[PDB]
Amino acid sequence: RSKDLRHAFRSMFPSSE
Repeated sequence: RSKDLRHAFRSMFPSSE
């Protein structure tokens, strides 16, 4: 899904921290 693409940004949250 294309909505899952937005979930990829969530993986950057813990990586951005």
